[PDB]
Amino acid sequence: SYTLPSLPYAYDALEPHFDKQTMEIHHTKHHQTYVNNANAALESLPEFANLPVEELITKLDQLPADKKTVLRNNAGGHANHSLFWKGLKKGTTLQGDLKAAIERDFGSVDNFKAEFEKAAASRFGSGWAWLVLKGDKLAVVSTANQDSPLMGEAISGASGFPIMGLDVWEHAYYLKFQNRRPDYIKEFWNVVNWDEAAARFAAKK
Amino acid sequence: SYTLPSLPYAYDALEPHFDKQTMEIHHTKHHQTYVNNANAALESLPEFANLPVEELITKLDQLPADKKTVLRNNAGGHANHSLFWKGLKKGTTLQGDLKAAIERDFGSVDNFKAEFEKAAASRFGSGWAWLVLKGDKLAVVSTANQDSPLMGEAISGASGFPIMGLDVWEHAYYLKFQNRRPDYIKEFWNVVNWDEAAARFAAKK
Ligand SMILES: [Mn+2]
Ligand SMILES: [Mn+2]
Repeated sequence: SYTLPSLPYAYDALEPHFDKQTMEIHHTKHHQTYVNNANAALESLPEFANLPVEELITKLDQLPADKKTVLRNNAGGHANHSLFWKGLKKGTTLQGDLKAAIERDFGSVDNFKAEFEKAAASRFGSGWAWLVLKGDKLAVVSTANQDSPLMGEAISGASGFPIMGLDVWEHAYYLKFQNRRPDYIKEFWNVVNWDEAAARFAAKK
Repeated sequence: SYTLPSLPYAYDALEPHFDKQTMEIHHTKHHQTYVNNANAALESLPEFANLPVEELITKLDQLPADKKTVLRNNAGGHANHSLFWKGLKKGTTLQGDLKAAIERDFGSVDNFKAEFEKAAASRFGSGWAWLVLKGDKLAVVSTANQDSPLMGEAISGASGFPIMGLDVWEHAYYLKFQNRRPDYIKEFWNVVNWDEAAARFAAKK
């Protein structure tokens, strides 16, 4: 069965950038609910119930048609938030191979940040902004709702291995930022965990 | 040229049910942005800028490819929010006819409420729940993002003339209700404008 993962830090660990009230609600209510809904949907499907969630979401086309959507949404949500929590940490520095890759692919760190900010800002409605690796190269893309690039292009409109991502559902920012998503996106730069992104970049799948 | 309509009441006129902080931000920031972005996109389309917004979103398939998404989203947003403001008011009572296409399609007020709450709660990500008039037949439907049943099935997954509707984008309910959308949905019952809904049940068109 899926379970809500413990966070790697306290709910106030990302202050003063992401707010503690949101962190706590986002984890204990939003994320918990994706877990609960996915488990409920997987009760009747013992062949799928047991796989890591990162695997289940690559196999959505194999599910019964009447289970496709509920698991796309909820196993997607469980996958994405699990990555998100581990992908946030204060005090990290972009450096090494990842940094060199960003500069190579976007020309500069500032162009990369610009391109991610725009992708994050223009995702209309609920969704995610991602840094993804595919074919030796970095790119920035966004997905709808809880879709992940790991689900493939047919389903998500995106593809590749996520290196890092930012939740742009309004629940992730409305308490402190209201409508000002670009402010929330700039604050992300203060808390994106570059050590974990590097580790994913080395691993590459 | 679209004009942001003024609200039919003060920001606090829906208290204690819908919060005044949200009424103000929702109108002066979110609605303002939709108007702006539809207006900007319509500047090169004097052919279409003349139509009422509610007629424009019926014609999305007649726009020039690179215009369809921007106007779907933003003309949809302007249309939906304009209806939303007029469709909110305290102190009204469902009665009279607005009960006359129901129980060949619903069977009681409480049944209809239960169907409406289902659609509102089940809408995954951003969108809207609607009471629509489909020829002869009320029905409950929901749409994604700023889609409207007025855009048709092919585009919105929905159809019918909107009688009334609830905004379930998180911005509409987060500051007061956070993740508790069902508590927000319960409150909508206390502010849904049955007089305006009844009047529309007359706009049949
Ligand atoms: Mn989230
Ligand atoms: Mn809204």
